Formats: sequence, structure tokens, C-alpha cells
Amino acid sequence: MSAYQNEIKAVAALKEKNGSSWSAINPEYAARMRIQNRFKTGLDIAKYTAAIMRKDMAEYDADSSVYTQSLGCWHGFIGQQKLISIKKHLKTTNKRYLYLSGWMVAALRSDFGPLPDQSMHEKTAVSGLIEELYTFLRQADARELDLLFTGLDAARAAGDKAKEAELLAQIDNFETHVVPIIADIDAGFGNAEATYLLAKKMIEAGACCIQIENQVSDEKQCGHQDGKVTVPHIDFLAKINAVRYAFLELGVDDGVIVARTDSLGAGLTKQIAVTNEPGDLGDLYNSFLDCEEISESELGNGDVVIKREGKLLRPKRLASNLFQFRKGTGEDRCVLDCITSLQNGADLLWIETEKPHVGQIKAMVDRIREVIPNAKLVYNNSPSFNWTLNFRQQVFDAFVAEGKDVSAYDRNKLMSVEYDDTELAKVADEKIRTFQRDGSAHAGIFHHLITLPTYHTAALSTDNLAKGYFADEGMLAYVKGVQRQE
Amino acid sequence: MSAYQNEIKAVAALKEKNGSSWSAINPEYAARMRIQNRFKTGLDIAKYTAAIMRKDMAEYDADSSVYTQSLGCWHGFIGQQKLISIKKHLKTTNKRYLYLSGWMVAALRSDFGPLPDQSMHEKTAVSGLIEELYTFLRQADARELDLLFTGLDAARAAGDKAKEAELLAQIDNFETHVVPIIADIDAGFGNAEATYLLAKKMIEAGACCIQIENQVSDEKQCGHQDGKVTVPHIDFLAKINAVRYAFLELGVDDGVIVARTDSLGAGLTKQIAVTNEPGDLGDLYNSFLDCEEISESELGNGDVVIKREGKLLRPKRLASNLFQFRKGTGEDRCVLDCITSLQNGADLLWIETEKPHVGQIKAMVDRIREVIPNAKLVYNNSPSFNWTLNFRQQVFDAFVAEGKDVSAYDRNKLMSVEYDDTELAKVADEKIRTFQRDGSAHAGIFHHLITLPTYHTAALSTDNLAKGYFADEGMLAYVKGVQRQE
Amino acid sequence: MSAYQNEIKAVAALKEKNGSSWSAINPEYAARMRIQNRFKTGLDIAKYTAAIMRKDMAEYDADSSVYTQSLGCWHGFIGQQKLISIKKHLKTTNKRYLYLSGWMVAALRSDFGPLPDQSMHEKTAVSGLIEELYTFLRQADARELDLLFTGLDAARAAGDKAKEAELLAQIDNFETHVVPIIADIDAGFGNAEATYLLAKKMIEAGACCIQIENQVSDEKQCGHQDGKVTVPHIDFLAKINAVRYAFLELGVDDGVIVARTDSLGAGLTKQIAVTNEPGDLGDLYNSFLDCEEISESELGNGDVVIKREGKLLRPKRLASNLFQFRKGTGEDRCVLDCITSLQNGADLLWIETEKPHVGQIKAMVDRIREVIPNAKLVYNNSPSFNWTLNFRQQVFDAFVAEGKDVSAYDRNKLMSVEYDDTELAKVADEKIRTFQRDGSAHAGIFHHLITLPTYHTAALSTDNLAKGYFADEGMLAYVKGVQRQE
Amino acid sequence: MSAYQNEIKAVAALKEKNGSSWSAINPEYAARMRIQNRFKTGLDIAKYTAAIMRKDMAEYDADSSVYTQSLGCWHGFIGQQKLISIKKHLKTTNKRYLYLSGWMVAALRSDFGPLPDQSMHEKTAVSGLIEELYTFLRQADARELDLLFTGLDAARAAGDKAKEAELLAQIDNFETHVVPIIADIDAGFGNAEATYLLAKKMIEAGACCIQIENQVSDEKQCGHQDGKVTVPHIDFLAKINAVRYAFLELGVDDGVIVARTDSLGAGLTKQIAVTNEPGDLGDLYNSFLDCEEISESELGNGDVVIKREGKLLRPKRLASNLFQFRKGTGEDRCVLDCITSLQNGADLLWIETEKPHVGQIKAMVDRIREVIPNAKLVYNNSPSFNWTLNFRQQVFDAFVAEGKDVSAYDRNKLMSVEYDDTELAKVADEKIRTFQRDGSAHAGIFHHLITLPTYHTAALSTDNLAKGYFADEGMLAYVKGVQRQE
Ligand SMILES: [Ca+2]
Ligand SMILES: [Ca+2]
Ligand SMILES: [Ca+2]
Ligand SMILES: [Ca+2]
Repeated sequence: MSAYQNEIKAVAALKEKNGSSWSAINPEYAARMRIQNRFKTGLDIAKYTAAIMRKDMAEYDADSSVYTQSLGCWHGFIGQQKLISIKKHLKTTNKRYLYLSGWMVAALRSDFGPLPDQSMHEKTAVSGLIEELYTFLRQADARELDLLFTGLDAARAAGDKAKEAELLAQIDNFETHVVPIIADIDAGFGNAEATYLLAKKMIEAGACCIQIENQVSDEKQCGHQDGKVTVPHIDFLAKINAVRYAFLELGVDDGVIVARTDSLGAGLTKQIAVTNEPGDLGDLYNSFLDCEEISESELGNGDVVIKREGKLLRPKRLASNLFQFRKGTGEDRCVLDCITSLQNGADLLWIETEKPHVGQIKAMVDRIREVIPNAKLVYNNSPSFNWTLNFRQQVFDAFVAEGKDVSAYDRNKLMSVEYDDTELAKVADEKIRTFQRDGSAHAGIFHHLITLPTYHTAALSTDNLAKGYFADEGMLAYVKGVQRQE
Repeated sequence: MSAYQNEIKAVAALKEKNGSSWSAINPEYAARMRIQNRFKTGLDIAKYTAAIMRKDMAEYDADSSVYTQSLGCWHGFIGQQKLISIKKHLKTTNKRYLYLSGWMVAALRSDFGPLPDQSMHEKTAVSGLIEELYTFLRQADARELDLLFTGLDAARAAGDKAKEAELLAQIDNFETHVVPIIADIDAGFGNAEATYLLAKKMIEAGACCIQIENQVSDEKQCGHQDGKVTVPHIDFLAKINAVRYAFLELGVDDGVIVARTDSLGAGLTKQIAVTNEPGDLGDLYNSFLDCEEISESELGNGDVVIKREGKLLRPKRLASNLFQFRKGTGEDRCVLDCITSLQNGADLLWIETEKPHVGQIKAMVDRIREVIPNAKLVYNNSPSFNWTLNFRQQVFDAFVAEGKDVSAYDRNKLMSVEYDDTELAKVADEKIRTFQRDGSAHAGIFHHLITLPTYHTAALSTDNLAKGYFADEGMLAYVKGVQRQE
Repeated sequence: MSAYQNEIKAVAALKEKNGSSWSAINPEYAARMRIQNRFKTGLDIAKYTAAIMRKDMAEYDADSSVYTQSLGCWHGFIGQQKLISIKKHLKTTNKRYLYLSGWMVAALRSDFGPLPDQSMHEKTAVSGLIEELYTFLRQADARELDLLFTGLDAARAAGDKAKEAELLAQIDNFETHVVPIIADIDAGFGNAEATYLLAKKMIEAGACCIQIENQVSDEKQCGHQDGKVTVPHIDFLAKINAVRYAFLELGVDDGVIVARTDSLGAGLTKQIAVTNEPGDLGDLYNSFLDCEEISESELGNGDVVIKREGKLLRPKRLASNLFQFRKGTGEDRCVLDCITSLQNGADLLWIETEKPHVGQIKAMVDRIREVIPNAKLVYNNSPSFNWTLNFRQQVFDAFVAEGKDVSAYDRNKLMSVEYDDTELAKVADEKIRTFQRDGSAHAGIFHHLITLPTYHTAALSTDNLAKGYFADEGMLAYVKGVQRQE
Repeated sequence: MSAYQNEIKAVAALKEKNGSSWSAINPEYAARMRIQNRFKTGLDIAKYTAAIMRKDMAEYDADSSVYTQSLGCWHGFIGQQKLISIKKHLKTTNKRYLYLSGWMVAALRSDFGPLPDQSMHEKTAVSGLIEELYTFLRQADARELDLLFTGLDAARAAGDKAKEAELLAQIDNFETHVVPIIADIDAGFGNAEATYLLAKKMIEAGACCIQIENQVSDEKQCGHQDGKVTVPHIDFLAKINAVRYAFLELGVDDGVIVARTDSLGAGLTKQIAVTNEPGDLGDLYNSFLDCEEISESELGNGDVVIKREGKLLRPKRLASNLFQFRKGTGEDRCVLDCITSLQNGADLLWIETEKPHVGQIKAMVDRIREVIPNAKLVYNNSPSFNWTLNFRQQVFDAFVAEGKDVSAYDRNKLMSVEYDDTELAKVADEKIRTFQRDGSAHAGIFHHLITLPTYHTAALSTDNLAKGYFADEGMLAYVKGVQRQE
């Protein structure tokens, strides 16, 4: 028997048990409400979506062409219209997820108004947006099912048996708009206990996947090129553990943790790591510090020094009480971070990079996979990269191997108003088009997202309408720009 | 002295008064924060914007070409990007307002998820959105002023006196993003006391203008063409009075009330109005009831009858306990509604119509203005009208006067895939382009809005990106669709 | 195996399945978190508590001495301390519920500040308080279980096997603080669809029982003694049905609906009920109208008249457009209301009375039970009754039967500073003490509550401390008044 | 002219200006609404209350008997009933403030449910409670004024001119329930920018006084007796500056900053302070570190050492990466903290102590006042001190000076069931009663508060009712315990 039939039977039995006092209750109508509300709680969503993500991860492991994608959405309505569009044009939700952007929560969803991306807003805005996204996806299910039940009644009123049968099949095979979300928790908005508390609220809202990072965003030195600040592994691993316990408490056994490393762009640290024996994680972290040998006499009062390899050394230290890593150690620290995360409870990796470059990320993933062979990445196709410059430049240098042409193209004015229609341009655009496929084939990327794309699409579409409506076009700007497209 | 200078002086004096304990306080830095926060409370916004709207109403009275416009915005970020676009392209905020759409609050901003437009959501979502819109507009001011103060410091560091002087002038003449809002309160979300309470919260959030309606939206009969339900004038006038007292309590002497009538599409009423003498408002309302003379013997048990003009008559009554107005009385009731509103405390009118038709609205406004000569309308350029059909049809019939052509155009397939490039089409589009101007010149329209335009622009722009990104275009859909435009 | 053991086994198996990457996860620690979070969602609470209430209703049906009690609580902390006190002193939660007072939500929990009890506040404050109450009860469970697991670890560290065994038994037999709540939804905060929407949110928050009323609180005439306003049964029954569908959609098959009638104190109605044949519910409702025969000539213009029993009659009508019921029909209308509710989907009754009087309520319940023999009441032991006056007066008149004494007691100054120690006083206090038992034995009362008792206890306890602390007692007022008691 | 008269005149003039369309507006009624809403925004409250606190601080400086008091309140209703009680019994609000307890926000007001006092909850709960407290105080004003205007109308209806005149005087001299609040911001819930953002929201809600602390509450080692963790002065001073800029931006020139030091119970620090020359604040902070001289050969790999007074020393360091201060340096660090705070922008001090002991606090204040002679304290009369033990013990040892008795009293069983009626007990209670007066006379205490007293009073009063109501007393527990007192 179908889910719909089973629910009609179930409500009819309650009606019978309760007798004539329930005479006004219509069992088929109640059944439709039940079918229209498949996911009654956020934890039901979290368990359902966790299983989907685990299946997708296994299918990617078997075939690197079968990867997953998402766009960051800053409101339930934006997520809803994205999933409606996916179903309309692409016919299945399979391999499409939501992304919860901490940047967009800070920029758009705080009671404080727009804030920078430093975990300064009220942390309930994060869990609030997850719940909102799933409320809107569940309502999209309910509306489409209601339309199907309306057509079912119309088929019945016309005695059309074939159409009734096709609609009942569409109802039984209905594809929910509810999909997995990768939810950004920043660094947990506090210590490990605070991380657990927030993760728990995010999972109760429906999240099957939590992304957590090893940086201290509120200590960035904007005046330094690599001004981000990392914590020792023990601090970050404790937060991974806190997120795991939130999943476990709630019964989401399959919950997914994405460990993000910011080490590539982080030249600083607040702490010197505790170390108990040489070669352990504390010692490895401290090994990257930029030190100098200063005689005990040449040392300033209050200077801080560390014993490394039998000598007392002075790590370079800013006025802000931050210590510096040696230049050029970003990649090495990322690889250590990532291996350590997968060895200690993370499920997926995120390496924050400064440009979209398949070879660069492949190099790091190859080093990681010589230790953890199926290590999988979530990759931010960042909206703050200038994709055209990066890729025309990338295709320029790919020429220089046997690129005859080279001299015909400057390399400094490549991004231009008009280098269009050139081979470098059509090829650059093709490399952009295949970037995700190529990174998933060669650099272990399981999931491709853009963090804040719908910030820009909402701004642009508002500007494009306002620009006409308030000026000579008046209502024609709306009719042409909006009404004619839909 | 400029506002900026005055604030530097003011903070320097406090620093001096407090002595060396305030040595770390930088008076110019504090002054910039004060300049960046011109509107410290919502009531400061409400008073500032009320004066703007009153000025605009006076300028429209003197010159019908000088009208005002707004688009409905469903989030602070959408309102913010609209005002940023206005300033970028059109160089002034003058004559541009915000509109708070009750439909979009119901559809998008409730803790219940999407709801129909029946005042069923939590009413604090309405005031919450007003505050959010003004938080985002105030932040846009702060960000642009911060950029100007940054350029001021750079001019000073370069010893560039002319540029320093130009920037100080740009700071002193800065045009705020804060503009008036026309805020939809539906029918007040309750009785007159409840209306006052909500209005007060909306005005405290910054609203200088409240739009209130005479319908009972939660009693619509969707099964009737003119299924809306009105209340007797005494009920509606009490709510106008409640809104006035909220403005007065808060000191917003100049607050604006828009009285919306739904009578054109309302064929029903729940109440029979109390009347004390013939010809008063109660009697006029009841005069429009659709009655029939039934002998006391021919009357059903429990039937309800009214004495009109010396006879007992039975008003037509639905099973839902609603009474029917005579067909064709919509316009007459609208004119009575509107005259009554302006005679009893409203400032502006809104006549809800079923199509964008200048002659139709002019006819009603002419009747109103023979009593109230400067009566002014707020006109919803409704997004649910098919603008192309309506206006090609309107231009078809404008031909038929001496429109030779007529026979060359069907009138039933006018809206078409390809009647484009015809004279009827180019002319229809021109009529759309000039619709607002023409209605403001001929039909007393002070303000033109669209209620839910940014619902559609957000949906469309999300669909247009998703359609490519998740299919073969991948990142090229974002680079082309988004990054290349901005 | 115990729940605790089963959860340790379950987490150990996941740890084994996942391998050394989960080495830091402690299965017993995770198991404790699971035991400490028995009720992971509000719907789990609603189903658990609904079964308790159904069991209690059956046990009351078998034995009228086994009734249930609650106190209204206005904050999660108040509910929590009530349940902690119950467990400490009375050793079981059995037969004790929570009550959610709509009056206290209006007075205390609105974003508007204190409001009168007219459903004018934001309706999400109602569901919000249910969730808060259950959050605090769940946290009380977690804290007490954490203390038991701490003692378990201490027993183990001391090698005390008997104590370890007793603590494991206390953990396996732990009695949750989570109990049923009777949740006031007023009249649904809107129409039937709105009622469904709010009920659904209240049930998702944990409520197994919803109390809904047939009055229109925002139309009370405070200037009339019996100034409340009722709706026809069809309107109220539609709202009962809406609440049932919310329970059914959510899978809370056992959900309980309390139908409250306000007819005893309601002399008015806004509507004249639709009636299709004599004797139906519409006709019965209209039968109670106070009408007068006026000749068609003697009738005012616009007067409204109804055909009852072959004649045209004019129901008495206020300027407010409300119709009057005949005096002395309150009880008859209550009995009709109640029978109708139980015949059409309600589970329990609430008859709002003007004084605590067992005989008065028994009279109505006897009439109801001659139709519905097991009809059960929820009875508000109202805090706005003067219990001492009512009951000394009640005991005075119980004397007058063969009460010799009568002359020794005035009857007008009975409530007095000093009629204490009299037989009338000690007996009046005893009648108060046994009031609930007696009403449950003789008047069908399944549940006794007080609506807003913790409003008064919080006010009193704050006043009693402030009165001393800020005056000569200083810190001694706190030490004596607070610290010495606990 | 009175405020009331002036407002009647003001509204009558608007009515006249607007003409007959405002005929329904009653100017006296509107005037009453204005009088009933004296404080239209939180910033109006903050400026009004800041001036009160500054006046009180000056009056305390002139006379140490004129000090101020508050009780922590966890809900607007609790604060409201406290101020109502003050006005009823003590006839003026003068010298009584509110206290906003961060502990009670964590324990009671978070969306997460009860949390420990570690700034882990959503920070908007803090500002939310300030706004709620002032909403309830403003409503208490409105209700009492409404009662006075009702009596005014009754006097007029009786032609009683003397009573009309007395009521108008009571209206013109009405004492608002709105008083200053000392608002706990913990350590700012983040860095200095985050502190500013939250302070701004708290001041906009009405707070004229912000209390900020130098500890890192989320790093406490509960396993250490003095397990709190401090930050170097530069970090704390930056947060003082952030709070000052919030006051200044908002125009609250008179805003008060309370700098709380936790150094007395803090034996740890996460950071070693940056120092530029000997004797500066960084060097002074580091001077308190507990170091040991270890030969470069005897040092572990990765050990951290500091140069102090020409030698390399190893500060004691926990596995948690925290450094230890020398035992017995708590008082010295408190005195440095406090002097530094008043020298760098704080207005008042708070020294967190472990027992209520006038001599102990006087000792520290004397050291502070030899540098800052009018330094003033806010003193927490902590509810977690056992006041009876501490003070019977204090009075026991005050005997031992020439206390003959000594031998008659043990000193270990002093707190007892029955040492009552002894001279030590009556004297201990008298010392408790005069503790605040004595500390204000001898130890510079301007303000005495209890942090979480209404947590306990609400728990106790709920338990005391539940204990009877649910057991044999039934309704008599409410009538006796509640109804008879009020
Ligand atoms: Ca992030
Ligand atoms: Ca509306
Ligand atoms: Ca109620
Ligand atoms: Ca604190």
C-alpha cells in the first residue's frame, strides 16, 4: 500500500475508534496534511540528509565525475527558489545541497545590522537560518503536493481513471525539496562547550553537516598579507570532538564534520603550543615559528623565548602579542592540519585558498592522500576571486610551455575590455566552465560551493530594476525586466 | 561651523572636562561615529521622514508632474540596495520612498513560514521589517561616510588641501539613504486598541506613514468574484483614529494615514450597520445591500430582514453569514469610502483596483474631488495585472474611435508571442512607460508603488543562476551572470 | 539491558565501525548525554504527555478521587521550580500538570509589554512559552542525571559495588520532570485556518492539550455585567476541528481538546446564527435572543428583525452592533455549548464561572451528564474570587438549614479581620481545603488549576524582599527572608 | 503652565490647524497618552538616568552615609514589582537602582535554556532584558497616571474643585518608576569592537551604566582554587575605551563605566604581556608571574621562558597553556587593576571578593585611594556567601581582642541550629544589618547590590506554594499563602 493510502487507513481507524464525535473529520483530508508534512522535526531532516551525504561521498569515492554542488543562500526564500529551479530545469535534486554562509549571516541576518565576518553577531542567527531554510523547503513540498491532490480531485470529478492513476503515482514518487546543508559554524563562537551547544541547536534545526575552522577571525591583522591567526591542533581537535558529541547526543550517527584549515593565509598564532615530547603535534606546530638566536645579554626585558633543538630562540612577535610563522610554510601547515583532522574525527576537508588553481590544490591533496588515500575536499569557488584574470593568466602560461603565441598577448592587460573572441578568451571561459569537473577529477574535490553568490544576485537584480523604474522607464522597467521573463 | 566640526569641538570639551583619564579618547574619531549615526532612534527617523512626505504632498498639489514612487522591499538588504542604486544612478533620493508590503511579510518573513495574505502571521514581523530596513539604510550611510573620512585622512597625509576641502564639503552635504516608508498595517491585526498598539510599534521603528484598509481579509469568499468583505465606516474610522493617536502620543505630529478602500472588489459585508437617522453613514452603507421583498408568510424561520424606506426587506445572505451588496455598486461605495476617510482624519487614499486603467481611476477621483478638491491617491501598479494584455487591449480600443486598423488586429490574441514591432505594441509599451506620469497628471495619483516586485526579482535572479550553475555551465554561469555585470 | 547500557553499546559500535579516527570519543560519556536528553523534540513530548493525560482521564472515570492538578506558570524557570518542588516533597509527578495561562502571556510575555487579556499580543509568545517550559524541564532532568552519573563515578572510584548498583537503578528508574500541559489558545487568535496554524506550533513545542473558547474577547462590553460576547456553535466547532487536524497532521493521535464555554457570563452576540430547519443549532442559539414584538409601523429605519415562531421580532441591540441574550439564560446556553462540544470532537470541558460553588457547577454537569454520562471538566479555581468571603458566606447559609447559630454572625461582615477561630471560620477554611476533592467527587471535575497564581507569588516575594532590603534591614532582609529558608 | 496643560494646548493647536477632519481627536485624551509616555526611547532613559547616577556619586562623595542600592532582576515584571514596592513602602525611588545580572541572563533568559555563567548565550538576551525592564517600568508609570486621570474625571464629575486640584498636582509631580540600571556586559562577549557593538545596543535599550570585567570566564580552571584567568591591562583598557565610544556616539556624555577586577580569585593568565620598558604595565603584570630558574640544559624541549631582571626564567605553566601568578598576589594585582582603570577611563570600581568583610575591602580601597582619593566601589553582597557563618565567625574573633567569652563558643559550630539568642547571634545579625552602611562609611562603597537574589525568591515562593497546593492543603495553600497576604 502507498504512503497516502496507509495514512487514509490510519486516520479512518482513529475516526472509527473515536465514534460519531469525530464525524466532521475527513480521513483523506487529514491524510493529505500528513503527506504534505513528511519531515515533522529538524532531527528527522538531519538524519535523512546525513544518509544522502554519506551515499554521495561513497559514490564520489567510486567515481570522481560524480561530485556535488551548492550555492550559499541567505534566506529561506532564496534557498526555496534555488531548489524549485533545480527541480524545474534539471529534473532531480540529486547531487545538489544548500550552503549556510557565515559571512552572509554576519552581513545580512543579525539583529545588529550588517557586520563583518568575525563571529560578532548573535549566534542564534546561524541556527535560525537553517530552520528558516528547511521551513521554506518543507512548504514548497506542501504546496506542490497540494496541487497534485487538487488535480487528483479534478480527475475524480471527471471520472478520468488513467489520470487519477498517474497523479497517485506522482504523489507516491514525489521528490522532496529537502536536501543536505553544509552549515558554517565559524570557529564555534566560543570554546569547545560553546561549540557543542551551538552545533546541537544547528543539528536540531536540520543540519547534517557542520563546517568548523582553526582560525581566530577576531584577531586578524588586516595590515599583514597573511594576517590570519591559527590555534594549536589540540584546541581545534577539541572542537571537532564537541561537534561529534552534539551529533551523537541527538542520534545523528551519520553526521558529517568538515574541518576547514585557514593556514595557507595565516602567518600568525596567539599561543605557543604545549609539547610533551619531540615530534608530537605541539612540537610540530611550534617548529614553524620564525625564531632568531639572540644572546641572553642581547635580549630585551620581558622578551619571550623558546627552547628548540637544544637552543633558546626568540620567536618573532608583534606588538599585538601574536607570534609569526616562517614565510612559505602555509602549504606545509595546511597538509599537517588536514591529515591531523581526518586522523582525529573529521569527515571532509576545506582548504581555504587565495585563487582558483587546480594544480595548487592538487599538490596539497596529493600530499594528504599519501597518508589518507580517499581524503575528500569541500572547495569554495570564491566569489572574491577575479575569475577572468586568474584564468586568462593561467591559460597564458599554459601556452608558454609550447605556446607559440605568447608575444601576441601582454599578460598584464589580459583581463580586458576586449581580448574577447581571442583563443585565450574562449579557452579561458572553457577552463572556467570545466573548473569544477577538473578539480573533482584531479584534486579530490567532493563538493563545490560558492559562499555568497546570492548576496550579489539579490543586489544586482534590485539595482537593475531600480535603475529603470525610478527613471524614464517607469512601469516598463518592471514589465520588461520582470513580467516578461516569467 | 559644520556638523563635523561642531561634534569634534563637543567631544574635545568633554575630554578636557574629564581630564587625563580620557587621554585615549580621540575627539575626531568620536565625532566621526556621531556623524555616521545621524538618526539615533526610530522616532527621529519618523519625524524626519514625515516632514519629507508632507513637503512632497504640497509640491504635488502645486504641480502634478512632481509625484513620488516606491518599490516594495521584503528585507533590509533589498531596501538598502534599492537606495544605493537610486543614489548611484539618479543622483538624489528625492521623490523615492520605501513600501512595506503586508503580502511579502506574510509570504516571506513569518516564523510560521510562508503564509497567505490574511494577517495570520505574528504582527511583530511587520514592525520588525521596518526597523530592519532602517538599520540597513543607516548602515549604508555609515559605510559611505567612513569611506569619505578615509579619503579625508589620505588627503591630509598627502598635504592635498583642495581635496581635503572637497571631501569636507561632501561630508557636510552628505545625502542620507533614509527615506520615508509607506507601511501596510492591513486592517490593524485586531480591533481599534490593537491597531493603536501595532501602529505605535511601527512608528517607533521609523514609519511616518501607515496604510490601513476597510476589508476583513480573513473572511474573503474565494468562490465569489467580488468575494472581499467590508466593515461599516464606524469600525474603519475608529481604526483611523487609533493610528492618529499613536502618531500623536509619539510626537509625530505630521504622521500620514493612507486609507485604503477595498469596496471595488468587495461584494459582501458581515455586519448590517447601525443607523440612527436616515441618510447617515450607517444608512448609506445599508442602502447598498441587495434585498428582496418577501411576505411575512413567505419568510423562512430565522430569516433576517431590515426596514428600508418603510418596508421590511430580506437582504441576500450566504451560508457563511455574510450579506451581499448589489452588483455594480463597487465604484459608488469606493467614492463614499474615500470622501468619508478624508473628512474624518485620513491624509491620502488608496483605491484597490482590478486593472491599470487611467480613465477608470480618474472617474472615481473626479467624483471624490468634487467634494475634496486636492484628494491624493497612492496607486498600486499591481504586479498581478498582465500589463501587456491590458494595455494592448487598451490601445486596440483607443484605435476603434478612429482606429482604422482594427481588422488587422484580432483583440483576443493581442498579447502574443509576436505582435511585437507592430504599432499597437510599440504604442502599448509607450503607454506602459508613461502610465505613472499620466495617472499622476489626470487621476490625482501622488504616489506610485509596486507591492511585491522584489519577491519576483529575487526568485528570477536565483533561478537564472541555479539553472546554469548546476548544469553544464558550472562556475561560468556565476562569472558570466554575476561577476561580469559588476 | 538498561537504557544506559544499551546506549553505551550503541556508541561503542559506532566508534568501532569508524575506527581510530574516533579514538577520542568516549562511549559512556556519549551515552550519558543521550540519557540526559530523553525527549529530543517537542513532538516526542506531545505524544508522551498525551498518553499520560488519556490514562489519567480513564483513572478518574473509574474513581472520582483520582483527579489532577496544575498551577499556571509564566516562565520556564517557574514551571521548573514547581516540578522540582513536587518531586522533592511529594515523591512523584503523577497527577500534576502544567497550565499555560493566556492571561499571563498577555500580562508578562509580550514584546509589547503588559497587555490586557484580549489576544492582542504576538501569538508566537504562546508557543514560545510552551517550548521554554519544556526546555527548562528537560534541563532539570539533565542536571539531576548528571549528578547521578557523578555519584556513579565516585562509587566506582571507591570500589563500592552496592552503591554503584543502587545508582544505576536510580538512573534506570529516573522520573522525568516532563509532564502534560494544558495550553490556552484563547479563541485561536484568528479564524479556523489561523487556529490550526497556531495549534500546530504549540503542539510542535510539546503541548498535548489545547484549550479553546467560544467568546470574542476583544468585543467585551466592560460596561455590562454579562458583557462577554459569544459566537454561534458553527464557528466554534470549526475551530475545534482545526485543532484536531493540527494534532492529526503531527501524529499526536491522542491529543486532547478542552472546549471552554464563556456563556455563563456572556449576555451578547455579534452574529445571528444561520439556521436551516427549526430546532437545529443555529435556531437554538437564536432562541435565546431577547426580542420584542414591534409593529412594522413602530419600527425605526434600518432596524433588524428576525422571524421566530411565525412572527417578526426585534432582537435588542446595542449601539456597538451587538445583540442581547435574555437574562437568566447563561446556564442553559452553557449546557447546550458543552453537550455540543463533546458531541463534536472535544475531549474535556471548561465552564467559566463567577464564583467557586460546588452545587452550582454540579447542577450544570448533571444536566450535561444526562446526555454525555462521563463528561469531565477542567475547573479554574480562580485567583480573582475572594475565597474567604464566598466560603464563609457559603458556610453561613449551610447553617441556616438547621443552623442555629445564624444570629451570632451578621453575613455582611463575615469576611473580617476577626471572625477567626469561630466555627464558621475553621469550617470555611476546611471547605476551602476540601473544595477540589468535593468538586471532583460531585461535579465531574477531572482537573483543577489556578490560572495566574505565580503572577501573585512572584509579585509578593519581590515586594517582601524589597520592603526590607531598601529600608533598615539591608542585607538582613535577604539573609533572613531568603538565605535562612533554603 | 504644567506639562499636562502644555500638552493639551499643543494637541488642540494641531487639531485647529488640521480642521474638521480631526474632529474626533480629543486633545486632553491625546495629552494624557503623552504624559503616560514620558520616555519615548531608550536613549531618553539612558540620558535621564546617567544624570541621576552622576548626582548620586557626587552626593556620596560629600557624605558617605548617602549610598545607593539595587537587587538583580531577571525579568521586567520582577523589576517592575520591585520599583512598585519601593514607591509604596519607602515613598521615593531616590537611591535605588536596578542591577542586570549576567549570571541570571545565562541561567534564565537564553534561547538555549539554562547555561553556566560563561558568556556562551546569545548576547542579545542581555540588551533584550534591559529593554524589557524599561518597558515594564514605563508601563507602571502609564497605569498609575491613568488611575490619576480617572480620579481627575471623577472629581470633575462631582464638581470637587479641591480634589481636582490635588490630583492635578499629583500628576504634575508624579515620580517615575524609571531608575538607573547597572548593566553587566561580562568581558564584552568578544573583542573590543564586539564590546562596542553590544554596549551600543545596551545603551540604546536604556542602560546608563556598563560593568565590564578583566577575566576570561570561559577559561576558568574549576580544579584550581584561584582558577580564574585574567588578561593584560592593554586588552581590558581597550574594552573600557570601546564602551566609552558607544556612550559618546549615542550622545550619552555622562555614561558610567564600572571596571570590575577578578584578580583576587584569579591565579592564571593566558598571555604574557607585551612590555616596552621596565616598570610599564606589561612589565608590572608579568612581574607577578611565578617563575623558577632552570639551567638552559635542564629545560624541556618547547619550554617557554621570559627574561626578568637580567635572567631567563621559566613561568609555571599548566597543560591547558595557562601561566600561574604567585600565590598571595591577588590583592596587589587588584590594587594595580583598579588604579589603572580609574586612571584610564573607568568611573567606578568593582572588586570581586570571596567573603563579605569590611576590613578586607577597606584595606584595598585605602591603597587605591592613596592614589585616587575619591575612588568609589560597587560591592556585590554575594548571595553565595554564607552570611551567618562569616559574621558569627567575624564577631567571634572581634571578641578575642578582649572577648572574654571566647571559650563559651566553639568557632566551628557557630553557625548552628541553635546559637540563636546568644549575644554572638544577635550581634552577628546586627553586623549583617549594618554591613552596607559600614562598608559605605569605611570602604568607599557607593553602591551595594545583590547579583541574583530574585532567582532565589522566585524559586522559594514557587516551592512554598507547590508544596501545599499539590498535597493536603489544596486551594487553602493559595488562599492562605497568597490571597491572605495581599
Ligand atoms: Ca565561516
Ligand atoms: Ca495589506
Ligand atoms: Ca484564555
Ligand atoms: Ca558578569
